[PDB]
Amino acid sequence: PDDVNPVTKEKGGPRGPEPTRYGDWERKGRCIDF
Amino acid sequence: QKDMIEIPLPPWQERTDESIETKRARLLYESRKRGMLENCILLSLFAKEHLQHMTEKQLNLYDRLINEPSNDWDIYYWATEAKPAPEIFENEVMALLRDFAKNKNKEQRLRAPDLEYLFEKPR
Amino acid sequence: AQYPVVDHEFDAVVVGAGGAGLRAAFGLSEAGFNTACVTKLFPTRSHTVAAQGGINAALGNMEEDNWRWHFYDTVKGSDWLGDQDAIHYMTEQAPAAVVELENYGMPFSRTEDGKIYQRAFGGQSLKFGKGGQAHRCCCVADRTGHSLLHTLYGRSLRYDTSYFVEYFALDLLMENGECRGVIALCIEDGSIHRIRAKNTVVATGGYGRTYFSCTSAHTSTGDGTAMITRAGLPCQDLEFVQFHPTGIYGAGCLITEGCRGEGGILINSQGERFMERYAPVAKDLASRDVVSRSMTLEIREGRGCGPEKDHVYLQLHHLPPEQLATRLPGISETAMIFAGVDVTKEPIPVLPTVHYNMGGIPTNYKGQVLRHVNGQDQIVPGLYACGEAACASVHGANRLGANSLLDLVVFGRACALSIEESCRPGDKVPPIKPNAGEESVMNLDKLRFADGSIRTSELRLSMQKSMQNHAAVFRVGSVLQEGCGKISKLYGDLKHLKTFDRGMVWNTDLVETLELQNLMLCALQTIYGAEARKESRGAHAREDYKVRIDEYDYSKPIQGQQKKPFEEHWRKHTLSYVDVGTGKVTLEYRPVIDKTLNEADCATVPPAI
Ligand SMILES: Cc1cc2nc3c(=O)[nH]c(=O)nc-3n(C[C@H](O)[C@H](O)[C@H](O)COP(=O)(O)OP(=O)(O)OC[C@H]3O[C@@H](n4cnc5c(N)ncnc54)[C@H](O)[C@@H]3O)c2cc1C
Ligand SMILES: [Cl-]
Ligand SMILES: [K+]
Repeated sequence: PDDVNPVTKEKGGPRGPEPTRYGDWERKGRCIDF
Repeated sequence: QKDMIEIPLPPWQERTDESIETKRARLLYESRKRGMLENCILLSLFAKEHLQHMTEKQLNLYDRLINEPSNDWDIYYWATEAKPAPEIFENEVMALLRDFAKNKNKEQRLRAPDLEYLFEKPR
Repeated sequence: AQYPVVDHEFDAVVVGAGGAGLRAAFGLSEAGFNTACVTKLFPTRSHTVAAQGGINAALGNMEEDNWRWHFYDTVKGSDWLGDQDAIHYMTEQAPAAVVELENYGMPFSRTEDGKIYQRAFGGQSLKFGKGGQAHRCCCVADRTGHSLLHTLYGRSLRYDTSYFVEYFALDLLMENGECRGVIALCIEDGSIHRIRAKNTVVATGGYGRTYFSCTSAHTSTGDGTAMITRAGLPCQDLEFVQFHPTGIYGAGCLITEGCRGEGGILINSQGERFMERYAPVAKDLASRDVVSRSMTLEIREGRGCGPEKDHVYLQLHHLPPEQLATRLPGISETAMIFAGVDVTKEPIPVLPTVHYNMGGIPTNYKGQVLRHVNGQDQIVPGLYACGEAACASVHGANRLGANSLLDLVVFGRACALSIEESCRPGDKVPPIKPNAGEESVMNLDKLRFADGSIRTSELRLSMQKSMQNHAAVFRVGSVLQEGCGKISKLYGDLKHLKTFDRGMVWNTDLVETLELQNLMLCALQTIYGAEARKESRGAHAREDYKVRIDEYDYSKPIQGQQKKPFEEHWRKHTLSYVDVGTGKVTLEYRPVIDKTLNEADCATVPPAI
């Protein structure tokens, strides 16, 4: 639960909203990769 | 952070073999040359404001703050309020860096400073 | 002054301690080679640490996959400037590479059933583009790059890798066409170290800081690229530079296209939503390079924003703040930290920003550095390159997202394997002449005492602005030619440099001036290569030459076409050279490798349109 995404059950993955939800890879509004 | 627990790196050591001028010069390099632009900008600007004016005690606290953590992102998140710093980093220099990062006067922090501030007087 | 010179002997020396260099150094040391790793940074400060995203491998954990489909995506993304033998090698190795990294201790995120979790990314597809989205992108929490560095650095120490930390490599030690090591500066104390080795691996990263706006750390100064140039060796495809349209002005921090997906719009100095005039349907969600070119036209015609009218605005403040806070958590904070902007009432200043250097030191798929002699490829004995500094070329004219951590580990390992297969630990290390490296020290001394009329800061900014204004996304003959003149003029200005710090203990002034020399060599080759290439391919697109110029017209059946001779098409790699003394740039070309490693295993993908 601590490190398990409640929706996808991914463990140990990115925190907060899905980083690829817009097609790039974002954190805090920053584009990390595309 | 499993890799970081099962694979510990050589520990950071406070240095006692450096003059204050040498320590300031090293921390200048190590502030400007970070692994992502965010800390290159914030730490190069913070260093410009402080290194040449800090006490040796302050320099050693700053040294630990920016050089002990393996991950630049941990420093960036401690400074921008996304994470709380370990107790070892809870001191006046961390307080200065956290307040600085908040940018309460809405300044532009878009570039590392040119080095002339070290050498020429502003005319 | 006098320069204390210290000699060392190793089996192998790796210049760079990012993902590529660490993988090569760890690989060599694990194989028994007495290995040095020279790095101007503590290893986890390498730009690899900035990678919070992922790494592609066709593990097939979320659906049935095939690494050959990853091969296909990468070839297509490269716009058939990619060398298919290297792309074959990289995509076939990626599944094992990622599982090996997990075994080394990288805690890749996991599915509920224990497999490495994978995301769709980079436009990757199943069934050779016919079967929908592939899920290949693997990650470690929000710190894949850091985890890679920490794991490989830590593991390398268990095998006694020798690190030269905060040492600045100045040049290769070449003798009679072979690399015999590197000469480097100890930044802490000013001593000069000649590190002799039978094999040298250059893994020094990119050269983004040639431009005014880039996503790179301020360490990305093309130093290994420049060492290659100073050896009279070619660089390759340096004009192929990948940009994102909306980086914060000056800082280069990329703002996600999600801001525009939520309704953010680009505005010029007249308050106009100008993308409606360039992309009437897609508007602010047009393709990257369309947006970047549109912004540039606005700026060129005098509708740029700010006191220098040199950027545009990303406007979010017409959006409900609840929407920004809920859908784009963190954008307000990021904009405040760097631009001092409150996104609920002020726009973000933005401009097109360099993110990746597809070009670099040409290699084969084994990581061996290539020269081009009598129109033939030929390996340079004792010399290897890998990572973003290299051009293998797995990315060709356009890198796919999450392939740029993959090429580090694949080709870092390939360099080590190639050395392991051709050499043994303890082989005789070739000697060097007693004055070897003298010219590097002479150059260092000239910069240390430079007392001319142009400060490092001034020349650097002029280079960066000139590259931003002439060699960025918007490319057309007259502007490229103007830029070529400007960069050549600035190269001549290196002879007029002014520095201030005359000491040799932690002389950052001197280091950043060496970095500027290196950047300028990279800039020259980038802009002259771009001016010469009269076509559009991947990230290089010209307003006067909008078509990809291949050996056939691949928009039409090939049966009955006459093939264009090599000299009359552009599906070929640019090779660039600089006469360091005069600044003269020379360009040559070498073929793209279309053959794979084994046609039965992985068929060549013919160019398509
Ligand atoms: C902000 C950002 C985010 C990214 N995110 C992703 C992502 O999520 N996924 C992905 O696939 N790709 C990503 N990329 C691309 C990828 O991270 C880089 O291409 C890759 O990390 C480069 O690794 P490298 O080992 O080639 O070089 P670097 O990591 O840049 O390391 C270069 C090394 O060379 C050394 N060096 C340089 N010059 C000298 C010198 N003169 N003397 C001695 N040593 C020297 C440096 O000290 C350093 O150790 C990202 C890139 C950036 C800029
Ligand atoms: Cl459109
Ligand atoms: K490259």
